[PDB]
Amino acid sequence: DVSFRLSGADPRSYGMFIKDLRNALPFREKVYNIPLLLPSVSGAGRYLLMHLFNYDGKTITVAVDVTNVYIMGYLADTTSYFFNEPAAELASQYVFRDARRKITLPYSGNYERLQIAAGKPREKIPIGLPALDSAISTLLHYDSTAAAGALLVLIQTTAEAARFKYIEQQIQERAYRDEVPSLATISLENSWSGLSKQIQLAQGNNGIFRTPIVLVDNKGNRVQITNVTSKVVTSNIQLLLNTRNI
Ligand SMILES: *[C@@H]1O[C@H](CO)[C@@H](O)[C@H](O)[C@H]1NC(C)=O
Ligand SMILES: NC(=O)c1cccnc1
Repeated sequence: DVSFRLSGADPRSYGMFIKDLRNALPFREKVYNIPLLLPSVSGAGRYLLMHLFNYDGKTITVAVDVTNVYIMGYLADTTSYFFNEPAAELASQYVFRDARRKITLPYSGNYERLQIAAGKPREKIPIGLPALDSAISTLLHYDSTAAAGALLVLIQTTAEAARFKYIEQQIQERAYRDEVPSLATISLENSWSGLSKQIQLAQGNNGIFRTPIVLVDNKGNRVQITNVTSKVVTSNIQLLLNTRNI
C-alpha cells in the first residue's frame, strides 16, 4: 500500500508520495525508459490501496487498478463506495469486503460523467493540496453531487500526477493555494491513452509517432508531439497505458 498525510504536507512530501505511488505499480518492461503498465493482473493483486489522511487525521482508503491507474472506489469508515461500471463491480469482489455496506455511486468513473454530476467541468474546479484535503473530507460522508467534485480533485492530484511529472509539479505549486488546472494539464489528461499508444508504436518506428499528438504547452500554445525526443516523452510522462487496453 501507499499512504499520504495532508497534515504537515509540503511540495517535497507530496512529490515523494507521488514517486511512491508510481513505484507501487507493477511493470515488466520500460519503453523509452518509461514503465509500461501490465496488460492484465488477475485477482486482488490488480488493486493498489492508497491510504489518504485529511489534515485532522481522518482517513479514506482508495482502490486503484494498477493496469490503468483508475480509481475504482474507496472505503470511508465502514462504508465502501464504487463507481457504477463493470471494472468497479469486479473490484468490489476483492477489496473492502469487510465494509458493512457498499454504495454504488450514481455515475461511472470517467471525466464526462463526473463533470455532469458535479455540474462543472474540470476547467472550473480548483485543485491543489487544500482541495485534496477538502476532497478527502467530503468523501468521508456520502453526498453524491459533492463527491463528484471531490473525485475530480482526487483523480487529478493522485492518478494524473502519477502519470505526468508536469501535473505533479502543478499540484506542488498549489500546495498552499488551490487553482484551476492549466490548459496544459487538461490536454495531458485528455491525451494519456493517445500518448501511451504512440510511444509504444514508436518502438518499431525509430521513436517516431505513427500519428502526432496535439497538446497545449505550459505557455498555453498548441504544440505537436511527433517523436520521443520531445520533453513530453523524455521528462514528463511517467507511466504508459498498455496498448492491449487501448
Ligand atoms: C522530434 O521532436 C523534437 C522535440 O520536440 C523536435 O525538435 C523535432 O523537430 C522532431 N522531429 C521531427 C518533427 O522530424
Ligand atoms: N476514475 C479515475 O481514476 C480516472 C478518471 C479519469 C481519468 N483518469 C482516471
